[PDB]
Amino acid sequence: SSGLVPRGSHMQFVNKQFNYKDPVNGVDIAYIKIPQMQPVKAFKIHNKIWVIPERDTFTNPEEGDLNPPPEQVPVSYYDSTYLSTDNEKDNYLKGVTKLFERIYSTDLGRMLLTSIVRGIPFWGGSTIDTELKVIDTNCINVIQPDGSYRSEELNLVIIGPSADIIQFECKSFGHEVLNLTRNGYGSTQYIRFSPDFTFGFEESLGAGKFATDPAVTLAHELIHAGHRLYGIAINPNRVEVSFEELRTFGGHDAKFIDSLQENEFRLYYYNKFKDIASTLNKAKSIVGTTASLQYMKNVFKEKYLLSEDTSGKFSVDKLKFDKLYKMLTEIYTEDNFVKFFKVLNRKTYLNFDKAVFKINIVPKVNYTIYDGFNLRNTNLAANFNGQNTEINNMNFTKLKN
Ligand SMILES: [Zn+2]
Repeated sequence: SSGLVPRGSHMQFVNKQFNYKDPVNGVDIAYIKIPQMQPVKAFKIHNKIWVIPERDTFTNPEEGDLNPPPEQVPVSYYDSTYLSTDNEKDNYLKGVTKLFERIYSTDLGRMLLTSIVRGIPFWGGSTIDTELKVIDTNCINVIQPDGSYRSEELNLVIIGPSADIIQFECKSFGHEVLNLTRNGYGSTQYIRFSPDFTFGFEESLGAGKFATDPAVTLAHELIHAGHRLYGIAINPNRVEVSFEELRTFGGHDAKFIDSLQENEFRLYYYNKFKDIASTLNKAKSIVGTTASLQYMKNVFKEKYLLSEDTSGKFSVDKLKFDKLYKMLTEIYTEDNFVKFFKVLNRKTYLNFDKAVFKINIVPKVNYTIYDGFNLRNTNLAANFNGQNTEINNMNFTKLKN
Protein backbone atom coordinates (compact mmCIF):
# COMPACT_ATOMS: atom_id res chain seq x y z
CA SER A 1 0.00 0.00 0.00
CA SER A 2 1.50 3.26 -1.28
CA GLY A 3 -0.84 5.84 0.29
CA LEU A 4 -1.09 7.80 -2.96
CA VAL A 5 -4.53 9.21 -1.97
CA PRO A 6 -4.39 10.22 1.72
CA ARG A 7 -7.46 12.50 1.31
CA GLY A 8 -10.33 12.42 -1.21
CA SER A 9 -11.02 9.81 -3.89
CA HIS A 10 -8.27 10.43 -6.45
CA MET A 11 -4.82 11.99 -6.83
CA GLN A 12 -5.02 15.74 -7.29
CA PHE A 13 -2.19 16.32 -9.78
CA VAL A 14 -1.17 12.96 -11.30
CA ASN A 15 -3.95 11.85 -13.66
CA LYS A 16 -3.81 8.05 -13.22
CA GLN A 17 -2.57 5.49 -10.73
CA PHE A 18 -0.34 3.84 -13.32
CA ASN A 19 1.32 0.43 -13.17
CA TYR A 20 4.35 -0.06 -15.40
CA LYS A 21 2.78 -3.14 -17.05
CA ASP A 22 -0.43 -1.24 -17.95
CA PRO A 23 -0.84 -1.65 -21.75
CA VAL A 24 0.04 1.14 -24.21
CA ASN A 25 -2.89 3.19 -25.50
CA GLY A 26 -1.40 6.15 -27.45
CA VAL A 27 -2.97 8.70 -25.10
CA ASP A 28 -1.35 8.56 -21.63
CA ILE A 29 0.67 5.30 -21.90
CA ALA A 30 2.71 5.10 -25.11
CA TYR A 31 6.02 4.26 -26.79
CA ILE A 32 7.68 7.54 -27.67
CA LYS A 33 10.67 8.98 -29.49
CA ILE A 34 12.67 12.14 -28.68
CA PRO A 35 13.54 14.08 -31.87
CA GLN A 36 18.30 7.88 -33.15
CA MET A 37 16.64 5.53 -30.67
CA GLN A 38 14.41 2.58 -29.98
CA PRO A 39 11.00 3.71 -28.70
CA VAL A 40 10.73 3.97 -24.90
CA LYS A 41 7.60 3.34 -22.85
CA ALA A 42 6.42 6.62 -21.24
CA PHE A 43 3.55 7.76 -18.99
CA LYS A 44 1.70 11.10 -19.24
CA ILE A 45 1.18 12.08 -15.59
CA HIS A 46 -0.42 15.51 -16.32
CA ASN A 47 -1.07 17.94 -19.19
CA LYS A 48 2.41 18.82 -20.55
CA ILE A 49 4.30 16.39 -18.24
CA TRP A 50 5.68 12.92 -19.10
CA VAL A 51 7.68 10.35 -17.08
CA ILE A 52 10.19 7.97 -18.75
CA PRO A 53 11.19 5.29 -16.20
CA GLU A 54 14.46 4.50 -18.02
CA ARG A 55 18.10 5.33 -17.44
CA ASP A 56 18.89 8.35 -19.65
CA THR A 57 21.04 7.02 -22.49
CA PHE A 58 19.18 9.31 -24.95
CA THR A 59 19.38 13.01 -24.28
CA ASN A 60 23.17 13.33 -24.67
CA PRO A 61 24.85 11.57 -27.66
CA GLU A 62 28.21 11.29 -25.83
CA GLU A 63 26.41 9.70 -22.83
CA GLY A 64 24.87 6.71 -24.66
CA ASP A 65 26.15 4.21 -22.06
CA LEU A 66 26.06 3.61 -18.28
CA ASN A 67 29.76 2.71 -18.16
CA PRO A 68 31.64 4.51 -15.37
CA PRO A 69 34.77 6.39 -16.41
CA PRO A 70 38.22 5.43 -15.05
CA GLU A 71 38.40 6.23 -11.31
CA GLN A 72 35.71 9.75 -11.24
CA VAL A 73 34.80 12.81 -9.13
CA PRO A 74 34.45 12.16 -5.33
CA VAL A 75 30.67 12.82 -5.06
CA SER A 76 29.37 10.30 -7.62
CA TYR A 77 27.83 6.81 -7.76
CA TYR A 78 27.52 4.12 -10.46
CA ASP A 79 25.48 0.94 -10.86
CA SER A 80 24.76 -0.13 -14.47
CA THR A 81 22.07 -2.51 -13.14
CA TYR A 82 19.80 0.12 -11.50
CA LEU A 83 16.43 0.56 -13.28
CA SER A 84 16.88 -2.40 -15.69
CA THR A 85 13.97 -4.56 -14.41
CA ASP A 86 10.20 -3.96 -14.73
CA ASN A 87 9.73 -4.13 -10.91
CA GLU A 88 12.22 -1.27 -10.60
CA LYS A 89 10.56 0.78 -13.37
CA ASP A 90 7.20 0.29 -11.64
CA ASN A 91 8.70 1.49 -8.34
CA TYR A 92 10.33 4.48 -10.05
CA LEU A 93 6.99 5.50 -11.61
CA LYS A 94 5.09 5.19 -8.30
CA GLY A 95 7.93 7.02 -6.46
CA VAL A 96 7.94 9.97 -8.85
CA THR A 97 4.11 9.98 -8.73
CA LYS A 98 4.17 10.10 -4.92
CA LEU A 99 6.63 13.02 -4.89
CA PHE A 100 4.53 15.12 -7.31
CA GLU A 101 1.56 14.56 -4.94
CA ARG A 102 3.67 15.57 -1.90
CA ILE A 103 4.80 18.74 -3.71
CA TYR A 104 1.20 19.49 -4.80
CA SER A 105 -0.04 18.98 -1.21
CA THR A 106 1.64 22.31 -0.25
CA ASP A 107 0.38 25.76 -1.26
CA LEU A 108 3.81 26.61 -2.72
CA GLY A 109 3.97 23.44 -4.88
CA ARG A 110 0.50 24.08 -6.33
CA MET A 111 1.75 27.52 -7.37
CA LEU A 112 5.00 26.16 -8.84
CA LEU A 113 3.47 23.25 -10.77
CA THR A 114 0.70 25.52 -12.10
CA SER A 115 3.36 27.97 -13.38
CA ILE A 116 5.26 25.05 -14.96
CA VAL A 117 2.19 23.69 -16.83
CA ARG A 118 1.32 27.20 -18.10
CA GLY A 119 4.92 27.84 -19.25
CA ILE A 120 4.58 26.49 -22.81
CA PRO A 121 7.81 26.96 -24.82
CA PHE A 122 7.43 29.85 -27.31
CA TRP A 123 6.62 29.26 -30.99
CA GLY A 124 9.78 31.02 -32.20
CA GLY A 125 10.79 28.40 -34.75
CA SER A 126 10.13 30.30 -37.99
CA THR A 127 12.94 31.75 -40.09
CA ILE A 128 10.26 34.20 -41.33
CA ASP A 129 9.74 36.97 -38.75
CA THR A 130 5.96 37.15 -39.44
CA GLU A 131 5.11 33.44 -39.04
CA LEU A 132 4.54 31.57 -35.76
CA LYS A 133 6.01 28.05 -35.83
CA VAL A 134 6.74 25.40 -33.17
CA ILE A 135 10.31 24.42 -32.32
CA ASP A 136 10.68 20.67 -33.07
CA THR A 137 12.88 20.02 -30.01
CA ASN A 138 10.00 21.18 -27.76
CA CYS A 139 8.03 18.08 -28.81
CA ILE A 140 8.04 14.28 -28.56
CA ASN A 141 6.77 11.70 -31.03
CA VAL A 142 3.95 9.64 -29.49
CA ILE A 143 3.17 6.27 -31.09
CA GLN A 144 -0.36 4.84 -31.18
CA PRO A 145 -1.29 1.13 -30.81
CA ASP A 146 -1.84 0.93 -34.62
CA GLY A 147 1.68 2.32 -35.07
CA SER A 148 1.04 5.85 -36.34
CA TYR A 149 3.04 8.72 -34.76
CA ARG A 150 1.79 12.14 -33.76
CA SER A 151 3.94 15.05 -32.59
CA GLU A 152 3.01 16.30 -29.10
CA GLU A 153 4.27 19.53 -27.50
CA LEU A 154 5.29 19.19 -23.85
CA ASN A 155 6.93 21.22 -21.06
CA LEU A 156 8.59 18.63 -18.82
CA VAL A 157 10.08 15.15 -18.92
CA ILE A 158 11.26 13.34 -15.77
CA ILE A 159 13.74 10.60 -16.76
CA GLY A 160 16.16 8.27 -14.96
CA PRO A 161 19.77 9.25 -14.37
CA SER A 162 22.55 8.50 -16.85
CA ALA A 163 25.84 6.82 -15.76
CA ASP A 164 26.29 8.79 -12.52
CA ILE A 165 23.15 7.83 -10.64
CA ILE A 166 23.30 10.82 -8.22
CA GLN A 167 23.95 13.55 -10.83
CA PHE A 168 20.50 15.15 -10.95
CA GLU A 169 19.93 18.05 -13.32
CA CYS A 170 17.49 20.00 -15.42
CA LYS A 171 18.53 20.22 -19.06
CA SER A 172 17.11 20.85 -22.49
CA PHE A 173 17.78 20.91 -26.21
CA GLY A 174 19.48 23.99 -27.62
CA HIS A 175 18.77 25.99 -30.77
CA GLU A 176 21.10 26.87 -33.66
CA VAL A 177 21.12 30.59 -32.80
CA LEU A 178 18.52 31.23 -30.03
CA ASN A 179 19.35 30.95 -26.32
CA LEU A 180 15.97 29.49 -25.35
CA THR A 181 16.55 29.45 -21.56
CA ARG A 182 17.76 33.11 -21.46
CA ASN A 183 15.66 34.99 -24.10
CA GLY A 184 12.15 34.55 -22.62
CA TYR A 185 11.18 31.73 -25.03
CA GLY A 186 11.72 28.64 -22.93
CA SER A 187 12.21 25.03 -24.02
CA THR A 188 11.12 21.55 -22.97
CA GLN A 189 12.94 20.58 -19.80
CA TYR A 190 14.38 17.13 -19.11
CA ILE A 191 14.99 16.38 -15.43
CA ARG A 192 17.38 13.52 -14.59
CA PHE A 193 16.19 12.28 -11.20
CA SER A 194 15.73 9.17 -9.06
CA PRO A 195 13.35 8.67 -6.09
CA ASP A 196 15.32 5.52 -5.09
CA PHE A 197 18.42 7.28 -3.74
CA THR A 198 19.09 10.28 -1.48
CA PHE A 199 21.93 12.27 0.12
CA GLY A 200 23.31 12.53 3.66
CA PHE A 201 24.31 15.63 5.61
CA GLU A 202 25.34 16.24 9.21
CA GLU A 203 23.48 18.38 11.71
CA SER A 204 23.79 18.92 15.46
CA LEU A 205 20.20 18.83 16.77
CA GLY A 206 26.96 15.09 19.07
CA ALA A 207 26.31 15.55 15.33
CA GLY A 208 23.39 13.62 13.83
CA LYS A 209 23.55 11.88 10.47
CA PHE A 210 20.47 12.83 8.47
CA ALA A 211 19.08 12.30 4.97
CA THR A 212 17.62 14.83 2.51
CA ASP A 213 13.91 14.43 1.74
CA PRO A 214 13.73 13.59 -2.00
CA ALA A 215 10.61 15.85 -2.32
CA VAL A 216 13.00 18.75 -1.63
CA THR A 217 15.51 17.53 -4.25
CA LEU A 218 12.79 17.20 -6.94
CA ALA A 219 11.40 20.63 -6.02
CA HIS A 220 14.93 22.06 -6.49
CA GLU A 221 15.01 20.74 -10.08
CA LEU A 222 11.41 21.85 -10.78
CA ILE A 223 12.43 25.38 -9.68
CA HIS A 224 15.23 25.32 -12.32
CA ALA A 225 12.63 24.06 -14.82
CA GLY A 226 10.39 27.06 -14.06
CA HIS A 227 13.25 29.50 -14.68
CA ARG A 228 14.16 27.75 -17.94
CA LEU A 229 10.56 27.38 -19.23
CA TYR A 230 10.05 31.18 -18.89
CA GLY A 231 13.50 31.78 -20.41
CA ILE A 232 14.86 33.69 -17.39
CA ALA A 233 17.76 31.47 -16.26
CA ILE A 234 20.97 33.22 -15.13
CA ASN A 235 23.94 32.85 -17.44
CA PRO A 236 25.87 29.83 -16.01
CA ASN A 237 29.09 31.89 -16.38
CA ARG A 238 27.86 34.03 -13.46
CA VAL A 239 29.46 32.20 -10.51
CA GLU A 240 32.33 27.20 -8.48
CA VAL A 241 28.75 27.97 -7.39
CA SER A 242 26.52 29.64 -9.98
CA PHE A 243 24.18 32.55 -9.23
CA GLU A 244 21.45 30.27 -10.70
CA GLU A 245 22.09 27.75 -7.91
CA LEU A 246 22.15 30.41 -5.15
CA ARG A 247 18.86 31.84 -6.50
CA THR A 248 17.23 28.37 -6.57
CA PHE A 249 18.38 27.48 -3.04
CA GLY A 250 17.09 30.82 -1.78
CA GLY A 251 17.22 31.85 1.89
CA HIS A 252 20.31 33.72 3.07
CA ASP A 253 22.36 32.25 0.17
CA ALA A 254 20.27 34.25 -2.34
CA LYS A 255 20.93 37.49 -0.40
CA PHE A 256 24.56 37.23 -1.54
CA ILE A 257 23.52 38.11 -5.13
CA ASP A 258 23.83 41.91 -4.87
CA SER A 259 20.58 43.91 -5.30
CA LEU A 260 21.95 46.07 -8.16
CA GLN A 261 22.94 42.99 -10.17
CA GLU A 262 19.45 41.60 -9.57
CA ASN A 263 17.86 44.83 -10.88
CA GLU A 264 20.00 44.50 -14.02
CA PHE A 265 18.85 40.87 -14.67
CA ARG A 266 15.22 41.85 -14.17
CA LEU A 267 15.51 44.73 -16.69
CA TYR A 268 17.15 42.41 -19.25
CA TYR A 269 14.32 39.88 -19.04
CA TYR A 270 11.67 42.63 -18.99
CA ASN A 271 13.06 43.76 -22.37
CA LYS A 272 13.13 40.16 -23.62
CA PHE A 273 9.40 39.86 -22.75
CA LYS A 274 8.75 43.10 -24.71
CA ASP A 275 10.50 41.51 -27.70
CA ILE A 276 8.14 38.52 -27.43
CA ALA A 277 5.14 40.90 -27.29
CA SER A 278 6.09 42.62 -30.57
CA THR A 279 6.89 39.31 -32.31
CA LEU A 280 3.33 38.27 -31.45
CA ASN A 281 2.05 41.67 -32.64
CA LYS A 282 3.94 41.47 -35.96
CA ALA A 283 2.69 37.87 -36.51
CA LYS A 284 0.82 37.41 -39.82
CA SER A 285 0.58 33.62 -40.26
CA ILE A 286 0.87 30.29 -38.46
CA VAL A 287 2.16 26.92 -39.70
CA GLY A 288 1.64 23.86 -37.49
CA THR A 289 -1.48 23.44 -36.84
CA THR A 290 -5.20 23.63 -37.42
CA ALA A 291 -5.43 26.28 -34.64
CA SER A 292 -5.79 29.93 -35.68
CA LEU A 293 -3.07 32.55 -35.24
CA GLN A 294 -5.30 34.46 -32.79
CA TYR A 295 -5.70 31.31 -30.64
CA MET A 296 -1.93 30.64 -30.39
CA LYS A 297 -1.16 34.32 -29.79
CA ASN A 298 -3.54 34.03 -26.86
CA VAL A 299 -1.82 30.96 -25.37
CA PHE A 300 1.25 33.19 -24.99
CA LYS A 301 -0.72 36.22 -23.71
CA GLU A 302 -1.82 33.82 -20.99
CA LYS A 303 1.74 32.46 -20.32
CA TYR A 304 3.49 35.83 -20.04
CA LEU A 305 0.53 37.73 -18.43
CA LEU A 306 0.49 40.20 -21.33
CA SER A 307 -1.98 43.07 -21.55
CA GLU A 308 -4.14 43.44 -24.66
CA ASP A 309 -5.54 46.83 -25.79
CA THR A 310 -8.85 47.45 -27.63
CA SER A 311 -6.97 47.16 -30.94
CA GLY A 312 -5.92 43.62 -29.89
CA LYS A 313 -2.27 44.68 -29.59
CA PHE A 314 -0.17 43.10 -26.80
CA SER A 315 2.16 44.73 -24.26
CA VAL A 316 4.09 43.87 -21.08
CA ASP A 317 2.57 45.32 -17.88
CA LYS A 318 5.31 46.31 -15.40
CA LEU A 319 3.37 45.16 -12.32
CA LYS A 320 2.35 41.79 -13.82
CA PHE A 321 5.94 41.17 -14.98
CA ASP A 322 7.34 42.01 -11.51
CA LYS A 323 4.77 39.63 -9.98
CA LEU A 324 5.62 36.71 -12.33
CA TYR A 325 9.37 37.32 -12.22
CA LYS A 326 9.36 37.52 -8.39
CA MET A 327 7.27 34.33 -8.07
CA LEU A 328 9.68 32.36 -10.30
CA THR A 329 12.93 33.74 -8.83
CA GLU A 330 12.15 34.66 -5.18
CA ILE A 331 9.15 32.67 -3.91
CA TYR A 332 9.86 29.31 -5.58
CA THR A 333 13.03 28.32 -3.74
CA GLU A 334 14.38 25.23 -1.98
CA ASP A 335 14.48 27.18 1.33
CA ASN A 336 10.75 27.94 1.03
CA PHE A 337 9.88 24.28 0.32
CA VAL A 338 11.88 23.27 3.43
CA LYS A 339 9.65 25.67 5.44
CA PHE A 340 6.42 24.25 3.92
CA PHE A 341 7.43 20.59 4.36
CA LYS A 342 8.85 21.25 7.87
CA VAL A 343 11.81 18.94 7.19
CA LEU A 344 15.48 19.09 8.07
CA ASN A 345 17.73 20.18 5.23
CA ARG A 346 21.19 21.64 4.57
CA LYS A 347 21.34 25.29 5.71
CA THR A 348 23.37 26.47 2.69
CA TYR A 349 23.91 25.15 -0.85
CA LEU A 350 27.66 25.10 -0.05
CA ASN A 351 27.24 22.16 2.36
CA PHE A 352 29.17 19.02 1.51
CA ASP A 353 27.11 15.86 1.14
CA LYS A 354 28.56 13.08 3.27
CA ALA A 355 26.91 9.94 1.92
CA VAL A 356 24.52 8.30 -0.55
CA PHE A 357 21.67 6.05 0.62
CA LYS A 358 19.30 3.60 -1.06
CA ILE A 359 15.71 4.32 -0.10
CA ASN A 360 12.18 3.15 -0.91
CA ILE A 361 9.48 5.83 -0.47
CA VAL A 362 6.63 3.88 -2.14
CA PRO A 363 5.29 1.98 0.89
CA LYS A 364 3.24 4.28 3.14
CA VAL A 365 4.81 2.63 6.20
CA ASN A 366 8.11 4.21 5.00
CA TYR A 367 7.13 7.66 3.72
CA THR A 368 3.92 9.69 3.39
CA ILE A 369 2.62 12.49 1.19
CA TYR A 370 1.96 14.62 4.32
CA ASP A 371 4.96 13.78 6.56
CA GLY A 372 7.69 12.32 4.33
CA PHE A 373 9.84 10.11 6.59
CA ASN A 374 8.84 11.90 9.82
CA LEU A 375 5.62 9.94 10.39
CA ARG A 376 3.12 11.64 12.71
CA ASN A 377 1.96 9.95 15.92
CA THR A 378 5.15 7.86 16.05
CA ASN A 379 8.70 8.11 17.38
CA LEU A 380 9.75 9.37 13.93
CA ALA A 381 7.54 12.47 14.39
CA ALA A 382 9.81 14.27 16.87
CA ASN A 383 13.20 15.86 16.20
CA PHE A 384 13.27 14.87 12.51
CA ASN A 385 13.83 11.29 13.71
CA GLY A 386 12.41 9.90 10.44
CA GLN A 387 15.30 11.54 8.56
CA ASN A 388 17.87 10.41 11.15
CA THR A 389 19.86 7.67 9.40
CA GLU A 390 20.63 5.91 12.69
CA ILE A 391 17.23 6.13 14.45
CA ASN A 392 15.27 5.31 11.25
CA ASN A 393 18.01 2.92 10.03
CA MET A 394 15.60 0.54 8.25
CA ASN A 395 14.76 3.26 5.69
CA PHE A 396 18.35 4.13 4.67
CA THR A 397 20.96 1.71 3.29
CA LYS A 398 24.37 3.37 3.03
CA LEU A 399 25.93 2.71 -0.37
CA LYS A 400 28.90 5.05 -0.21
CA ASN A 401 30.91 7.76 1.39
ZN1 LIG B 1 20.51 23.19 -8.81
